[PDB]
Amino acid sequence: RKRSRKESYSIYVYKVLKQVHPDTGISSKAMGIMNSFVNDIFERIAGEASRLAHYNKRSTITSREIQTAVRLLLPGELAKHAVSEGTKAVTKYTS
Amino acid sequence: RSRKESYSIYVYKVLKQVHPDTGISSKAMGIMNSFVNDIFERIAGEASRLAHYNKRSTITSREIQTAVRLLLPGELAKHAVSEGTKAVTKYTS
Amino acid sequence: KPHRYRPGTVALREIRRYQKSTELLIRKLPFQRLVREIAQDFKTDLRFQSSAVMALQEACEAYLVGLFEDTNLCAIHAKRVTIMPKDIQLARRIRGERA
Amino acid sequence: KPHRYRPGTVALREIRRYQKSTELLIRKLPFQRLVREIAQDFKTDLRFQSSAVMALQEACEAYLVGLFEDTNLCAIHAKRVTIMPKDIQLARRIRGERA
Amino acid sequence: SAKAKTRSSRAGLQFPVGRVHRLLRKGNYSERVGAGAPVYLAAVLEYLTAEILELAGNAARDNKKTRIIPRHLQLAIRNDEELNKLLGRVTIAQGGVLPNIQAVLLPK
Amino acid sequence: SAKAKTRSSRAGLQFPVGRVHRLLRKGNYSERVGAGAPVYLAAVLEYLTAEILELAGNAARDNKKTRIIPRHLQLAIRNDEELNKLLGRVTIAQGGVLPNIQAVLLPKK
Amino acid sequence: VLRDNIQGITKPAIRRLARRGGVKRISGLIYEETRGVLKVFLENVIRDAVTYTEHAKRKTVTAMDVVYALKRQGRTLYGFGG
Amino acid sequence: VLRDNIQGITKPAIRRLARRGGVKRISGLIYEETRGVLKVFLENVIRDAVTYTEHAKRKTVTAMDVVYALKRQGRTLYGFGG
DNA sequence: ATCGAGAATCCCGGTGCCGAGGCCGCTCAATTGGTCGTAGACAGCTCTAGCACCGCTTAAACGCACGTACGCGCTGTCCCCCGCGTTTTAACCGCCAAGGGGATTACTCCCTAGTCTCCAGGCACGTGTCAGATATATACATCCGAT
DNA sequence: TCGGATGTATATATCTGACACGTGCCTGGAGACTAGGGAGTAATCCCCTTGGCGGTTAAAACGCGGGGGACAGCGCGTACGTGCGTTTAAGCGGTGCTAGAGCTGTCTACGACCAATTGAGCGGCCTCGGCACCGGGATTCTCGAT
Repeated sequence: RKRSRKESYSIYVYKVLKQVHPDTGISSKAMGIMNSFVNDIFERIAGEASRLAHYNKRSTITSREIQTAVRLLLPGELAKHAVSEGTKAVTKYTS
Repeated sequence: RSRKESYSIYVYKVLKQVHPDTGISSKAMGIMNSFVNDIFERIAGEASRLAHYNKRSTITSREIQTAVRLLLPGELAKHAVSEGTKAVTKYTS
Repeated sequence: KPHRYRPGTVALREIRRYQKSTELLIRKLPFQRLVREIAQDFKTDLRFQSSAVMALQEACEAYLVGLFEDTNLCAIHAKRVTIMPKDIQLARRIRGERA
Repeated sequence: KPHRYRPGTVALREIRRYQKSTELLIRKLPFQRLVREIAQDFKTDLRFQSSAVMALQEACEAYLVGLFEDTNLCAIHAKRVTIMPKDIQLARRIRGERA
Repeated sequence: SAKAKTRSSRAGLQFPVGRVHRLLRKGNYSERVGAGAPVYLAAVLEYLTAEILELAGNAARDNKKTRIIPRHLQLAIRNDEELNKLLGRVTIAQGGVLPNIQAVLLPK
Repeated sequence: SAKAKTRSSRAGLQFPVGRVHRLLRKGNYSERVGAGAPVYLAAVLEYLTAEILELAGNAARDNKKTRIIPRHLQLAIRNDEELNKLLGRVTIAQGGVLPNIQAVLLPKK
Repeated sequence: VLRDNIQGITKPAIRRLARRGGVKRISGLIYEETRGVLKVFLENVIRDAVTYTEHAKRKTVTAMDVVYALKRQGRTLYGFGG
Repeated sequence: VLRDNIQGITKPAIRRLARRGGVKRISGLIYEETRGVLKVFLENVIRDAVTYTEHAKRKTVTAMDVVYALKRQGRTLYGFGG
C-alpha cells in the first residue's frame, strides 16, 4: 500500500532560484538547508505575532501584527525591504 | 472599573505554611508573581511543543511531566515530578 | 603630618560597601534625560511612565555590573589589577556582542 | 642533511588546509561508540538512526571549533601564542557555561 | 477523592486549579486540555514557590528581620546551585549582588 | 487587483499563500487569522529566500561551479553583515568555517 | 534633553558601578569606552519599547513595553509587572 | 559498548579541530581538558534526545529528537530536518 | 640585502559515474460560493497621572597637588612542543543475513467541549498598629608609621 | 612588635507609614448533562538497524633532536589613588494644567464553517551532463648558504 506524502518548500525555492540566477542549479543538501531556513523564519515571525496579539487582547492576527513582528525580528535594511515587499504584495492582492 | 488577578493570596498561604512567623513586603510579592507567571509560561509552551511534535491535540498530564523533566535541573525535577504525581493520584481518588 | 591611607585600602572598603547595598548608583535626572533624548530620536513627542524609566535604569545597571565582573576576570587573566578598554572589548567579543 | 621546516610553518599550512575544507575531523566509529556508551548509561537497549549520530557529530564539532576560536582569543590577550587550560576555563566562564 | 468541593482542596493544594485550567484553555497552547494537567501544573508551581520562599525566609531570619525583601530573594536564589541554574538569565529588581572579592586583589 | 485564480498568483508571488494560511490557522497561534496575513508572510519569506539564494549563487560562481552546495550558503551568510546577525546562533551542516588567521601568528621579518 | 546628556553619566558613577563589580583599579580611558557601551545597550531596548508603543497606538511608553523589550533580548526582569 | 571510549577522541583529532579554529601552538595538557568539555556537552544533548524518545514511546533515537534537543539549548542546526 | 635546491600547491586535459532535472499518473487539499454571528472600529465621556515651574538645602561632582605602586620593556635560562621517520593498529568499505520495531489501517468507547444555572471565593476599599528607618552615644576592630 | 586615629559594629529611644485584616459584592468557577471525535488497542507489513567477515591502507602511536617560546627577575617612569577646598545641580516639597489612558455603548463588515469540485503538488522513472578523480607539468613559497 501507499506511503504517506510529506510537504516541503522545494519547488518554490527552485522557482525563486531560477528567477534570480537563471542558469544555476542547487544540490540536495542545500535544499534541505533552505527548507530548514524557511521553516525557522516562519515559526519565529508567527510566534512573535501571536505574542504581540496576546499582549493587546486581540483574537485575530492581521497584516499589522505580521508587519510589527517583522520590524522586531529582522535587522535594519532587511526590515525596511521586507516591510516594503509585504506591503506591496498585500496592496496588489487587495486591489 | 476593572479588577486584576494575581497570585498574592496563594503565595501568602504557602509562606504562612512554611514559615509561620515571617511576613512579606510588597515588592517581594511582585517578584514572586513574576516568577510564577514566568514558570507557568515556560512549562506550558514546552508542553505545547511536545504535543505538536507528536501530532496530538491534547495536553495531558504526561506532557506536563515531560516538560518538567526537560526544563528543571536534576533534583528539582525529581521532587517536582513526585509532587505532581502525588497531587494527581490524590485528585482522582 | 595628617593621616593617609595607602593606595588600595579605600578601594577595597568601597568594594565591600557597594557590594553590601542595593541602591541605584546612577543619578535619576541625568539618566531620565538621556533616555528621553534617545527615544526622541526614535519618535517625536513621546511620554514615559515613571515605572518605565525606573525599569530601564535597573536593567542598565545590572548589565553594566555584569560586564564589569567579566572585565575584571579578563584583567586578572592578563596578570594585571587595572582594567583597560581591551578587557571590555575581549569580554564583549567572547560574550557575543561584537561577534 | 635532509630538508626541515622551522617550527610554525607546517602549523600555518595546516590552519589554511583545514579552514579551507568542510569534512568531518573526528573518526566515525570511535564517536559512535562514545555516543552509544553515554546513551546506554541513560537508558538500556536503545537504537540510533544513522542520521542521529551524524547530527550529534556535526553539533559536537561545531561547538568545539567555536570554543577553540574563543580560547585562541584569550591566549592572545595574555600575550602568548600557546593555548592552555586556563584559556578554555576563562572562555567557558565568560561565555556562560561555568557561571 | 470523592468529595465534591473546590478542586484545589480535592487535590490537596493551595494554588488554584480552576484558574490554571482557564489559563491553559484560553492561552492558545493546544486545542484540548486534559483534566489532570491543571492539577499537575498547580502542584509543580506550588512546590517551586515553597522552595524559594523557604530559602528566602532563612535568609531573612539570618539578618534579624521579620519580613522578606527583594534582597533576601536574590540571596536565596544566587546561593542555591539549582535555583541559580533555573534563573540564571533573570534580573531581580532592587536585589544587588553577592559579596565577592577576587583573591588576587586582597593585600598580601 | 481582482482575480479568480490561485491567491499566490493574484498577490504576485511564487510561494503558496493557501498553504501558509493553513499553517497559520492550524498551528495554535491565535483564534482567528485575517485575510491579509498569509499574503504578507509569503512575501516576506520570498524576499528573504531570494536574498540568500542570490548571495549563494554569487559565491558558487566565484568558484567556477554550476551548482550550490552548503559551503556556498555558509560563505554567503557569514560574509553578509545582516544575514550573519539574523542567523548568528545557527549551524549549517557541512558548511565549514570562514578563513581567518590572527595577525599575531603570521611570520615576521 | 536634546543634546549631549551622556556626559551626565559621570565618572564617579562609573567608579561606583565598577566597585559593585569587584574592580580595584580603573584605567583613565575606561570611562569614555563605558559610555559608548551603555548607549548601544539603551538604543537597542528603547527601539523595541517604542515599537510596542506604536502597535498599541499609544503615545506613552508603559513599563510593560520595557519588560517585553527586555524579555525578547534574553534579559528577563522581575518586579515591574508581567 | 560500555567502558572507556572517550580516549577514542585521539590527540590528532583534537589538533585538527584546533587547527580549524586557527590555533598555531597547543599545550600538552589541552587534550585531557578537551575530552572533558566534550563529554559534558554530549551528555546534555543525549539526555534531552532520549527524553523525547521516551515520550513518543519509541525505542529508536530519531534525528528529529536530536534536532529538537539542540534547538532547545540555543544551537539550532540546519540540514537534518525541522 | 640576495640566489639555487627542494617540497608543496595550482593548472590542464581526459575518463567515468550517479544524482539533479524533468515527465507522468493520481489523490487530496485549496478554491468557490453562500450564510451567520461577533470581534473590533468608532464616538463620547471621565479623571489619572505626566509634565512644567519655583525655591531651598546640601550632597555630590569637580579641580588640583603629591607621591607611590604598578605597567611595561628588556634580558637570560631551560624545557617542552614541533617536525620527521618507522612501525603498528584498526578504521573503512563492500557484502550477507536476520529480525525488531516503526508506520499504517480499522474499530470502538470514553473523555473533553459546550450550555445553562447557581453561589461563594477573591478583589477593591477602608483602617489600625507595630516593624523598621533613623538619630545619638559608645565600644571595638583595623590600619599604619614608628621601632 | 605597637599606640594613635579612623572607621564600623552595637545598644536604645521614637515615630511613621506600610502591612495585615475585615467587609460587600459580583463575576468566575462548580454541578449536571449531552454529543461526537480523538486516542487507545489490535493486527500486519516491510524498512532499516544491528551483527559478522575479510582485506587494504590511511592514520595513529612512538621515539628523537633541537629551536623557540614561557616565565622569572630587574629597573624605570608615568598614571592612578587619596585627600582637600570649591562649585554645581540633584533632590524634595508643593501648585497647577491638561493630554491621553481607560471604559461603555452601537453596529457593521470580516472571518469561521460547510459542501462540491478540480487542478496543483507529490511519489516513482530515468537519463545524461556536472563534478570527482587520475596523472603530468608549471610555478611558488621556504630555507640554508653567502
